[PDB]
Amino acid sequence: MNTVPFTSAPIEVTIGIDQYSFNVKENQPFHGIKDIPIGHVHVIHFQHADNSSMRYGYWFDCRMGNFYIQYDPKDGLYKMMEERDGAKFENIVHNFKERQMMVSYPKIDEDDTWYNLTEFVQMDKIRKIVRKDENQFSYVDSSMTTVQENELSDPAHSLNYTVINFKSREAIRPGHEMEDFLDKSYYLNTVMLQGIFKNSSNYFGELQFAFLNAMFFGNYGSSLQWHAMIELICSSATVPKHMLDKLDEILYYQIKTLPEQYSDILLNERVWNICLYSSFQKNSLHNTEKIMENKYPELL
Amino acid sequence: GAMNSSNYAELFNNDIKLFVDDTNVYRVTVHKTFEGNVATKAINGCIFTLNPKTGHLFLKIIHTSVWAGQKRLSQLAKWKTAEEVSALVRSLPKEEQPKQIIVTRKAMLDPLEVHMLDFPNIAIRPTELRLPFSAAMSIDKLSDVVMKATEPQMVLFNIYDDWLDRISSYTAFSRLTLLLRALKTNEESAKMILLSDPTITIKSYHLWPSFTDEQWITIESQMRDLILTEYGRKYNV
Ligand SMILES: NS(=O)(=O)c1ccc(Cl)s1
Ligand SMILES: NS(=O)(=O)c1ccc(Cl)s1
Repeated sequence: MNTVPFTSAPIEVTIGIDQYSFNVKENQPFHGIKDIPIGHVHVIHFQHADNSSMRYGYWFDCRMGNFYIQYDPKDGLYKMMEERDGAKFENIVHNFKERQMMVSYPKIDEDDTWYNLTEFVQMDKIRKIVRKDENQFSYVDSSMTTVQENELSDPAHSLNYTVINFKSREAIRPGHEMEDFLDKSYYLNTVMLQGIFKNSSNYFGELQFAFLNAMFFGNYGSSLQWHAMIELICSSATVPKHMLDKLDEILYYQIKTLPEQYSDILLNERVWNICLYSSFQKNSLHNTEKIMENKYPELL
Repeated sequence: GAMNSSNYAELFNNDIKLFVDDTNVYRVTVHKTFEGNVATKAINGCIFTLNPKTGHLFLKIIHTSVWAGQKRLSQLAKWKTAEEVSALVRSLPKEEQPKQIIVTRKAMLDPLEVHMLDFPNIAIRPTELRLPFSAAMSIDKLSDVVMKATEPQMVLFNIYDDWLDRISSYTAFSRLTLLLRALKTNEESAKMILLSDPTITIKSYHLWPSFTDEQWITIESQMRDLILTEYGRKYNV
């Protein structure tokens, strides 16, 4: 179990750590988060009390270095940083842990929620989507745009998701216009999976990362991406049985974890009804359809 | 975006454009089978692609053989239309290719947009106008060439005959749409109006009769009355 210590908490802020969150008051004696499960990526995120504009946050993996949070009063935010002095990082952390100034990552032993949401998410792939190579952690916020959003404005601050476009020459073979537009299996299997993603694990990993960004930061571009990657599978007549089964699981836990009160904005009515009720895979997502129908029957 | 009454004059500016109507591509007769079930028999069809400024009509004939062994024919017909229009554009010299294609039905938008991905500068648009191009089969010479075809074939027409020598394209289009609307609302009366007088003939190289300017005013009036007539017969007004 690892630790993300904080130099201080100078401004009131709600702090998220994965699917958990807690309030820290202005100048409260808070010095970080302990007992973070090794083995998974994590995200630590922030919404200032005085200005809920800009949720922002950091994807990281404690195996890849020692990371601490320190407020910057010039840029006005909690910044993640890397300490390369291993010994010195251990002394300060041990002090705060002896003084019980850290909250404990609150994992229930029965609970596989986080694993289920990040099963295919890997820090190395995050860093290709979020370009900032001098850091081992990846900053994201509400307002960052995607490469496709910039095609339809700063390239360094963008989310480099894989562009999916159903009415594109990539998606459509000359001479199979009708076939490829009404059945997207070519685009899914040859272009995206074999061509770009190499395997279904990288594809699912981008999909989960897109969903997490959308739900934790309210990033619209991420939401677009998540819906696009779902629709591309659901709109393909030929999908490996193991992807469909895994997809059903992935979506089920995403829907389970979504705040009920954010459903209105985070869930695309057209995409979901199409996916569950009209598409080639309309009968292949049993778990997802059941939770969707019992939890959000309004949307449908 | 969409085409409607506000931007009507754009049809007659000098940016090449084509209307595409697919209402006659897939045509059937419905009938009873020996066992008392229902069956359709396809008949020849056509795509109606029209330059509204010049009157040039590119009539692609759809021979019933293209449906042989296909399923979901109404859906295939929109994709076949789109394929034929894209083949037409590619066959035209660059300076003759349209800058816009306006489809008369919104279901044609995606099929044409996909077939035309190679032509990103060609704008594919819908229209809010209720145009009567479905009545093109009421034009006897066009109907005749469609039903006689034994193979896929493209026939070129000027649907304004020689009218542009005397009127503008805006007036030629308005005449054409009034004629087609009348033919669509009461084909028999419309044809009677057009051919009642044996002294006015259709030239071999034309589709409509050789009316003088004054006779066209009379014809146009009679067609308005017909549309108004039928409107009253329909709604009991
Ligand atoms: N980076 S360090 O100087 O070891 C450290 C300072 C404050 C932390 Cl929190 S961690
Ligand atoms: N702007 S929006 O479509 O409501 C939105 C959807 C998902 C977000 Cl995250 S923000």
